[PDB]
Amino acid sequence: APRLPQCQGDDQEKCLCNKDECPPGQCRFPRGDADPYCE
Repeated sequence: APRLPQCQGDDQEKCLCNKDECPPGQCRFPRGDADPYCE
């Protein structure tokens, strides 16, 4: 499992989407009480 930073919102490099190892761009952030999903 690679050592990845935490995602922000449509990223430059590979990062954790909530707790999911996800490629740059595809980490999506839904509103309210919904957790960040890897697309």
